[PDB]
Amino acid sequence: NGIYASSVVENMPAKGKIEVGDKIISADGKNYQSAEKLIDYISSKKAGDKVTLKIEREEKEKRVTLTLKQFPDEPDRAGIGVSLEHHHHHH
Repeated sequence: NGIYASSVVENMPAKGKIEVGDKIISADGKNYQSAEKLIDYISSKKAGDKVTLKIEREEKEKRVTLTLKQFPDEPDRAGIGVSLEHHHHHH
């Protein structure tokens, strides 16, 4: 998820910033050994703040400045931060 995207909720500008299988080289020039570090580094710092995120596309790199955002339907919280309880077995 952190070092390997696959699916992310929209409802955001998504302009110049996309995540659907793409790979993130680094954020803010800061490298990461494991997804844990990437999540820890952010520690929830979206909405108003700005960061530089490089993406890889078929051996191509792009640089765009965008302003982070927060769930427009939940400003009280930001980022999933993994909270999906294992309670929902299936039903």
